[PDB]
Amino acid sequence: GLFGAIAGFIEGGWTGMVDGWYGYHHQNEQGSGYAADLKSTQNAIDGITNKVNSVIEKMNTQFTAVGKEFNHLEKRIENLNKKVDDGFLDIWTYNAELLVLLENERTLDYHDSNVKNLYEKVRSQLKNNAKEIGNGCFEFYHKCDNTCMESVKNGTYDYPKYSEEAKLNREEIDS
Amino acid sequence: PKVRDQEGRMNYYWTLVEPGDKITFEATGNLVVPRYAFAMERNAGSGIIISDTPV
Repeated sequence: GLFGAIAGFIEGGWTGMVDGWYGYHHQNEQGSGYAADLKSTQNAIDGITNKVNSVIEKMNTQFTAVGKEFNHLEKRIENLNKKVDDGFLDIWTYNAELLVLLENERTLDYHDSNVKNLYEKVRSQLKNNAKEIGNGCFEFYHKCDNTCMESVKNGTYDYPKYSEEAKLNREEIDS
Repeated sequence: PKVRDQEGRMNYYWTLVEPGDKITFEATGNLVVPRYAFAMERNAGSGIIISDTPV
């Protein structure tokens, strides 16, 4: 969408990832599996709850005014009452429909941004030590055990630690 | 005009009596005096609904 990740360069979702909104799938010698990214999921849940709260909290239930009754010599004020009732109804009906449409578009873009930001954080870390193979996936030029995988999911990944390894494998296929 | 077998008409009136206030009646004819009056206190959130829905 607006950020090109969801239904973009990451074509589809992960039905097998049930414990979070965004995150990772890994595969190495120890094992594989989907794992939710806590930080992005936790913040996004707070944001959407705030967004829903900011729409409904001020929509407190109220006491509807009495339906007025008018006689045959009160058509003018009867029509004025009808104009008042119709005027308010049109505004709330039009605004509520339009507001939800606009909000829903931002909600999807918000999820799109969070995926893209999550992808960029990993890409900014690995650099030459991994190959971007599309669909939001990275192929390492070095062995990355379970401990190494969490460092990427942490913002801690040590590029020089695996640089000497990854450099040799990279230039091996480069030659 | 004869309505419900009656060429005459009767007009029905109403008023409210404040606490500590006297209401006086005086007539030489054509008076349909009250018999049962009502004492009341306003609630707030109430209204009138026109419907055929069962209760």
